[PDB]
Amino acid sequence: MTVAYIAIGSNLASPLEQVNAALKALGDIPESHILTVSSFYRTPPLGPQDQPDYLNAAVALETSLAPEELLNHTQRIELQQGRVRKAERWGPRTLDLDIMLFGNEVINTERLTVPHYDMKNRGFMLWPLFEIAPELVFPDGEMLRQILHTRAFDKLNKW
Ligand SMILES: Nc1ncnc2c1ncn2[C@@H]1O[C@H](COP(=O)(O)CP(=O)(O)OP(=O)(O)O)[C@@H](O)[C@H]1O
Ligand SMILES: Nc1nc2nc(SCc3ccc(F)cc3)[nH]c2c(=O)[nH]1
Ligand SMILES: [Ca+2]
Ligand SMILES: [Ca+2]
Ligand SMILES: [Cl-]
Ligand SMILES: [Cl-]
Ligand code: NA
Ligand code: NA
Repeated sequence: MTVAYIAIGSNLASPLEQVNAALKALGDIPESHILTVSSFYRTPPLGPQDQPDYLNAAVALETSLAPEELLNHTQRIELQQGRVRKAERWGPRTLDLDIMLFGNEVINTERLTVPHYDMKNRGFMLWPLFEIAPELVFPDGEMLRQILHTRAFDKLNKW
């Protein structure tokens, strides 16, 4: 068993309803238990800005699944919640489930790259992560508290 940390995002189709449904669905992942859920946060879109604000959260998920098996399940949940791929890079979506961390694992497979490649630059990932895991240390030894103390991230407001 290991603890995975998953980022949640939604900016379409009633984000509060999409995230609450995703949390129920994450509890149905086999060989896995939710440990902790962050507050929900209403965040301005990074990347393309011509889209609605996001509801962002994070979840701690204790699992004995393999990393890619966990990825199968989060992809499934997205697809089952009406996630449709458009050609636009970084367009709006009903649900996004990003594996931020999988224990202390460092993975760069075809389908899966962990830690999430850009999470240490995203307040919408790190603030909810700190709320559920203040003592977190990344695979490379960097402390989550230290990143947030040192680096400028806009203030996050709750939903
Ligand atoms: N840590 C991870 N969590 C989830 N998917 C990941 C992943 N690392 C790689 N992937 C791969 O990422 C592919 C594209 O996912 P998308 O959701 O469209 C990117 P996004 O989440 O919009 O951008 P971002 O990764 O910059 O946040 C997935 O099909 C999956 O194979
Ligand atoms: N607030 C908010 N904005 C979001 N933009 C995306 S697309 C990826 C992306 C692209 C460039 C960048 F610099 C940061 C994130 N996903 C988001 C999310 O979950 N929340
Ligand atoms: Ca994402
Ligand atoms: Ca994603
Ligand atoms: Cl899309
Ligand atoms: Cl979508
Ligand atoms: Na479960
Ligand atoms: Na656009």
